[PDB]
Amino acid sequence: IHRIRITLTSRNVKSLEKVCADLIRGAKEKNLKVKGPVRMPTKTLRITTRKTPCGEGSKTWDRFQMRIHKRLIDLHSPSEIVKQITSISIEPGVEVEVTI
Amino acid sequence: QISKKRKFVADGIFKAELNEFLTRELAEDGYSGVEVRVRTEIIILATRTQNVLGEKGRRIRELTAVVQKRFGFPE
Amino acid sequence: GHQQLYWSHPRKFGQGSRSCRVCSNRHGLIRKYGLNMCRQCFRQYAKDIGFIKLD
Amino acid sequence: MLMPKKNRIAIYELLFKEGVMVAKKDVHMPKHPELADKNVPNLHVMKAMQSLKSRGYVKEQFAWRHFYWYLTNEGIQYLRDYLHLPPEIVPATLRR
Amino acid sequence: KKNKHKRKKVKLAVLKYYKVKISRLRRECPSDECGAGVFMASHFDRHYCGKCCLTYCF
Amino acid sequence: RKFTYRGVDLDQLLDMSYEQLMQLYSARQRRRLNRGLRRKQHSLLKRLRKAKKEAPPMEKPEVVKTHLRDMIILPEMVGSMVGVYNGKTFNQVEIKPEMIGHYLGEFSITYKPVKHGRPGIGAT
RNA sequence: AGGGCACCACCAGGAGUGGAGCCUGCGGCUUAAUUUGACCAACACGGGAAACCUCACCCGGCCCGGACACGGACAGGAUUGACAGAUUGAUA
RNA sequence: CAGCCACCCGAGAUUGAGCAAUAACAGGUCUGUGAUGCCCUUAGAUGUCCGGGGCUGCACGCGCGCUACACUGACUGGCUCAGCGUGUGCCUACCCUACGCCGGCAGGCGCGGGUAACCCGUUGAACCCCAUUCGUGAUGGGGAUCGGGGAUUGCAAUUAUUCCCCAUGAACGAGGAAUUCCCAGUAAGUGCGGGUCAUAAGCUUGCGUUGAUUAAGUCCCUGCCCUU
Ligand SMILES: [K+]
Ligand SMILES: [K+]
Ligand SMILES: [K+]
Ligand SMILES: [K+]
Ligand SMILES: [K+]
Ligand SMILES: [K+]
Ligand SMILES: [Mg+2]
Ligand SMILES: [Mg+2]
Ligand SMILES: [Mg+2]
Ligand SMILES: [Mg+2]
Ligand SMILES: [Mg+2]
Ligand SMILES: [Mg+2]
Ligand SMILES: [Mg+2]
Ligand SMILES: [Mg+2]
Ligand SMILES: [Mg+2]
Ligand SMILES: [Mg+2]
Ligand SMILES: [Mg+2]
Ligand SMILES: [Mg+2]
Ligand SMILES: [Zn+2]
Ligand SMILES: [Zn+2]
Repeated sequence: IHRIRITLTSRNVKSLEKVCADLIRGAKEKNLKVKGPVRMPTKTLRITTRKTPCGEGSKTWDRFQMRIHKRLIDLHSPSEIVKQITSISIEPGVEVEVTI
Repeated sequence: QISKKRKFVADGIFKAELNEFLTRELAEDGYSGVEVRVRTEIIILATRTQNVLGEKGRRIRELTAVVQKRFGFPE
Repeated sequence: GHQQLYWSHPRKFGQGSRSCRVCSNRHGLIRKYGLNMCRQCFRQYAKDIGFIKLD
Repeated sequence: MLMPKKNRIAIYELLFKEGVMVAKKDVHMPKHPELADKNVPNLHVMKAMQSLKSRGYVKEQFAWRHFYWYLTNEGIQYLRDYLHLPPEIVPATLRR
Repeated sequence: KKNKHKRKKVKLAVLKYYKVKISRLRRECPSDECGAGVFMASHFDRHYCGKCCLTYCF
Repeated sequence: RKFTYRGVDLDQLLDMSYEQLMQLYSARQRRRLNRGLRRKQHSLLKRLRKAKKEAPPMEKPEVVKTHLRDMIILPEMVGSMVGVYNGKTFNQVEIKPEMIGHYLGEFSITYKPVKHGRPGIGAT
């Protein structure tokens, strides 16, 4: 049928991997040809800023960072079956984008 | 269309502003935090949920209305 | 009239066109990733936003 | 402040219909987003709500850079009298 | 110190626009917004509608 | 002898339009005129023309005061009396032909030239 | 008096800084103003690379964005805005 | 005993950071804040906006730095290698750019891709490497100062925003007393990203690239700590 691409994005690696594993297990149970989770390079957003609110003291800096992890899953399935598979409980913090 | 970096930063900023607003609005009611689960469900954790709900849900309806108006959610 | 003069200086760019989305201050502003927050407000709200000190 | 009565009536009607009001704390915003079709300035919205707060008709909260206003019971009665609405008409917050 | 403008109050100004058969002495503004109700100012050298700033020189 | 700007006498300069003057001007003035003068500059030019017309024969025109320090000195402005604001005072400037192409501000200094006194306490 | 530790100490060294030109911050001087904080742990620090804005300083000019309460004036009009010509840096 | 030194095997036999106690300082910040007490001011305003100027002003002293004083070099060609990371935005105007054509250059015009492991991008980086000219001369070292012209950003470029072209061609020949940082992919050289940013790095925060001398010690100096 149609080729379905599921893009998962998260800041939490453990929850992202749990959701990906559950989706792949569901696809296997439905007996679908599923390409494994392709792992995009992790994005590291960085903000480096002075610690002090004023301009006084030793010039110390805070290095804040956020990590964004991305996964791709490919399926060959009908759209209804894909929606049913994606209808399973999704952990908070995981953003799912389905494309046909 | 918006990039993933901007999207995640924007979601964080929305949560930060929502938590600040609820902290100022519900401080006396035992407000402790907020969980946003995407309809978009917003869960307010409080020690005294009766005061959060108000008289027959009037206060919670007001909170929903102001949140929707400020953040541009569809009605 | 006063309607034509009031607030008529262009503010399409420069510091006078930007301010912290939290406190309206115009100094030490972070625009990266569209944060648009002054540095002190950012340090205040970084954990809520999702930035952590792994380092 | 000196405000056209149509602007004041539009602000009051929106406030009564919704039960709440939100503004951006920006005296230079040409149009309030929810009153753009009425050509009501954000400054007019801010000052009308300030007057209502001073008379005890709304409760005001301020977060980051936004005003939030809620209609009180005295405000409901006052606005009903001001707009000559039937007593059956109620703000949506009470209606739902 | 700069002095603020003080409006010169005119008593029964509308009485000066009509003469009683009726006669409208002041010219009416020929504009879509103003119409017949609004009257145009008769200055020493021009007609000036107050509402829409329409000016017809002599 | 007679004044010339880029080899053009003042009368020909007065005859020339803006598009012709742009080729004579330097790059900055040419870009300024290409982007165009605004209402304030046009009002200043109208004031200068009125002063020139109302000036009695064989007499300097009345001083026209302005804040426009970024006004380009056009040929038509030659001979005018302009009080250019320096932030505190309207310094009087008579426009000479050799001033063509400069900014009015260049002839109204905004600071007092420094005459140094004895160094203060410390200042090793 | 004795005993430890450290290249923000030394030893062995390397690269330097201090000298020059320039950039930049601070004091002083000057100024209508040259806004101001800070004197190892102040001085390319205030994320401070300021044409306007920023701006806090100096010169000049608009505006009220003085809620609300009380009293007064008011539909025989409380008040609002404005064309021209003067005026103004200005089509405030 | 605790442990220390050396060696084998081994990718590695001490990678680098973050976090960080009790108790304090009249340390800095009320100029980050719709944090805040009190005081001051509040319509001829210390509110607020608009216009102009200033914050940059120059006999002088001090601090962080950049570029150099050359041949272990400069110039002109040729050849050949990265990594971190950003990219079209609520208000919000402002993105990264391939390719084609015009121009000597800065640039201009057209036409596409990219909301990004997708396009810029195989990120043809600099130093370095291979040839060339120069020849110990304040010299083709150095590039301050200054004249003229051309573009771009911008509502506005004068007290030169930045950039380009021709020209001009200062001190400086290795730096007194004094003093800083540092031991391994480190110092130092070299360029590239991010922040600031309409215009934009001699700063800072990161990244790679080339890549050492010296030491494995001590309390002599400067400090800190402990015992009597
Ligand atoms: K030196
Ligand atoms: K503070
Ligand atoms: K205070
Ligand atoms: K304060
Ligand atoms: K400051
Ligand atoms: K700030
Ligand atoms: Mg030392
Ligand atoms: Mg030594
Ligand atoms: Mg030196
Ligand atoms: Mg110390
Ligand atoms: Mg500048
Ligand atoms: Mg300024
Ligand atoms: Mg100003
Ligand atoms: Mg103190
Ligand atoms: Mg300064
Ligand atoms: Mg040279
Ligand atoms: Mg020479
Ligand atoms: Mg800086
Ligand atoms: Zn802030
Ligand atoms: Zn009319």
